[PDB]
Amino acid sequence: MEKQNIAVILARQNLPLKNLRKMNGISLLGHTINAAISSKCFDRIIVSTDGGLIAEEAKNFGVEVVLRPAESSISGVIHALETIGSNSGTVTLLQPTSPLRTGAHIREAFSLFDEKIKGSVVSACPMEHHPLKTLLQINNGEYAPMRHLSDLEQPRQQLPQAFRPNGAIYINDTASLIANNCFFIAPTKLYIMSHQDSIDIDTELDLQQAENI
Amino acid sequence: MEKQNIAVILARQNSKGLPLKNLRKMNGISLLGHTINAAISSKCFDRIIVSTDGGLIAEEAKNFGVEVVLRPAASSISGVIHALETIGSNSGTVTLLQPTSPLRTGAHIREAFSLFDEKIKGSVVSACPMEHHPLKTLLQINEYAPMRHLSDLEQPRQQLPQAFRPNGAIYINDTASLIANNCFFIAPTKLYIMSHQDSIDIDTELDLQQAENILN
Repeated sequence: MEKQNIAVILARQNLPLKNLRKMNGISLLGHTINAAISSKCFDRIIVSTDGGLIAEEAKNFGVEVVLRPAESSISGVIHALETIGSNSGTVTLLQPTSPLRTGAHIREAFSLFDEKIKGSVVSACPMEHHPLKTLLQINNGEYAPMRHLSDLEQPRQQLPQAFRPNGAIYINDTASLIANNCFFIAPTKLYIMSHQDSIDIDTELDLQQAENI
Repeated sequence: MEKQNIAVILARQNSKGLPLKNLRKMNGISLLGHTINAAISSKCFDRIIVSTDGGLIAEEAKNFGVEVVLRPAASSISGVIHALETIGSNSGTVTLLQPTSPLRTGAHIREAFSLFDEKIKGSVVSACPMEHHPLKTLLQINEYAPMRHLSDLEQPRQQLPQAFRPNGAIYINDTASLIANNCFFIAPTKLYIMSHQDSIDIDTELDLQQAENILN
């Protein structure tokens, strides 16, 4: 079992036919497949779907397809890895819903992965509102500061830089992903992307916004 | 001295960013006016003070029949403290009401007030739900660390506590406490939940049109 760098693009059929909606003539799926290919980072690029329309689009792009029976992201990735029978090397989840995430973004993200430490590399963007400046509802009558009550009045500039995964990229050691059964594996490093490039396609406005960009 | 319920509206005239924002009209009434109206209608205050450094803001304030304190040409706390000292009140309650939250009404204030406890005297702060969950984040610790658990990063919305953030519209506090603590967030801070629309904060032209559109 020689190590292989695998890319997994989960793309379901059922936005109607969201993954096939086109942006400048290329489907959302095709855009992500193109980033994977151009990134030159993968030995194998697999598209896991549940519909021939997606599978057909995947094959047209010269990539492998893993069809899924009847029916969770980690389950899709685990399945895809078992289907191709890979349990060693790296595995990257690239969701079609991040059209602005390019081959270049992938290379930069991958260049941060540490083969020896094996922590996750997750693309993320800056948080408009700082997460320490929030409170959690215990119940209808109690809300606890995220951390210290004093933080709510601290300048964000004076607070730890905070980021949120944007969903475009999740790079992991394959053995560690299979073992922990999750995409975030300590020590996690983040690949920072602009909010513009982190656009998550969900509605029509999104498809309009991303294209314009 | 006798306890007093004070509303302090901090409104500078030369607004950094959107110029003369407080005097900026939103559907006929100035932004300052909307907040003063909320303060008036609330029927919760004994005194309503607009703190400012502009004669035009002061003029608008007086036209709505409220008090004015002129400030010299952690800065919010100092402004409220200055207003309190100016009217000579160090007892009762003090509420900061920013004119940048034109959709926070008198009813919102009234509702916010019913949560304040006179014994424990903790703060009452209006807040709105957070779009991106604060537990699904990481902070640079120079490495990156999860807000709480890495597992949290992979949790669906409704499997995490609901999160909220102060929206800036209301901050209610016991007066002696605010003065002793020199801050707005005090012990047993309770939140008064408001919707996103009602929480809109006016900082840009777009916000302005957005706030108007919402009222229309």
